[PDB]
Amino acid sequence: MSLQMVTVGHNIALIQPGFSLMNFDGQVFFFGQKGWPKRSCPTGVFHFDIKQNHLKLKPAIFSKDSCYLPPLRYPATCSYKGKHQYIIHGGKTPNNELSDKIYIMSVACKNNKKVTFRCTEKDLVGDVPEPRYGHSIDVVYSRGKSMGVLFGGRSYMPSTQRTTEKWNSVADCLPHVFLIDFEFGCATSYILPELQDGLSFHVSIARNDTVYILGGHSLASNIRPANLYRIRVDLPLGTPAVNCTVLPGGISVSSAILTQTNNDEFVIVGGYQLENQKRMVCSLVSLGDNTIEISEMETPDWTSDIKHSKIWFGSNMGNGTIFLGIPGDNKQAMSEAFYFYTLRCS
Amino acid sequence: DMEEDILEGMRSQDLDDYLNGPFTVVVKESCDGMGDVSEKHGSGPAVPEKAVRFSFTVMRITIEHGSQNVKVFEEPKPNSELCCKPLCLMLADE
Ligand SMILES: [Ca+2]
Repeated sequence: MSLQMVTVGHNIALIQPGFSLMNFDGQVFFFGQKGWPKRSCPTGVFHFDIKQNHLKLKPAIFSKDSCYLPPLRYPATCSYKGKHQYIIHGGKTPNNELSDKIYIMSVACKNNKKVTFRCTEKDLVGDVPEPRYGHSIDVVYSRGKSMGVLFGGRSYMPSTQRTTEKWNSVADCLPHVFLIDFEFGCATSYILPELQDGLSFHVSIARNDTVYILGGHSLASNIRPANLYRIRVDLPLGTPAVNCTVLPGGISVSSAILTQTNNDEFVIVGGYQLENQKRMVCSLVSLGDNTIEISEMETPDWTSDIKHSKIWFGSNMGNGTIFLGIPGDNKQAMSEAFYFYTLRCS
Repeated sequence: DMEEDILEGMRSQDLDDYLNGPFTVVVKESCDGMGDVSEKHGSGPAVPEKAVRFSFTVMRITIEHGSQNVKVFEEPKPNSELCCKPLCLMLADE
């Protein structure tokens, strides 16, 4: 609950709504820049180093045998610590297309204060999910075997119901659950009768056998449902099995940012309460063996700029620190279009 | 909108005034910025506000009579201002 302003160097413009903040051994990295890969930094990723609250953005080159990736503006990113590597899937390219590749991101050499990523890609077979954004991906382990879950987000109309008077329209994806295998690219979709409507911009917490899909926004009904789920799964040697329960005590939350404060203890910082106005109070979630508890926290003090703004956005840096962003007011006509803050939980 | 001009075109090359197609229509395509458009009276420089349009131009129209192509329309002042029809307008930066 300690708000701190941060200042940005000369390449301030590469921050857009919908970035991605990777974490590698206490170090931070930026992803999802603006435009295309430039002449200066050919890859797109960056060093997000903050010292004395004046950040810089130094580039970071790739390996010899990587696969150069387009900057994805709203992907689903999960921390798969089984080495250490991030998983990117789907997204939204600069041409407003929706890619359908799984991007695996890991370090190959870090020395002389210069890193070298080794981004390779992976394709899915079986029940390939249609390309989308606003969704979330998570990995779970069971019986000594690993498996990745994937819940639906939102996407465009298919190639039949799409005419050019409404070419850029969107519709919520079908609310199945996908089980994806990072070893061989196998995906088998399962339809759940306890799951009714599509969901988008939710928060997903995993503890080793379950995914707590809390919040999320509904487009077809234009409401925010307060039904926190729990997808308790199981992985035998033969066929896998999924299960879900509906629990009480959820909150109407969408596009909030989730980060890790302690061991198995997480925090939720403001997304949107209704579509027009904002969400200010923050929530604390503590996990258990089989229980789930949410709880309010002490509402960290905001600047009057945050209390007067209409939107904001951001991600977490991993060390219990949220990096957010406020659009500067064009009525003052003297702004860099994006003021920033950092949020230390500790 | 250019009805009588295409009829006078095929009269001037001495075809029939009634003739089915197909005409081939060669159409120029162009999109470029428009700089500033701010109408800020005075006070202080409100903001930039750069806009940009998407436009086209019916450059020429040809037809064939069995064997040979013939040019029934040619637009005389190609990069003019009167003949650059607007198609899309947006108040977005280029
Ligand atoms: Ca020009």
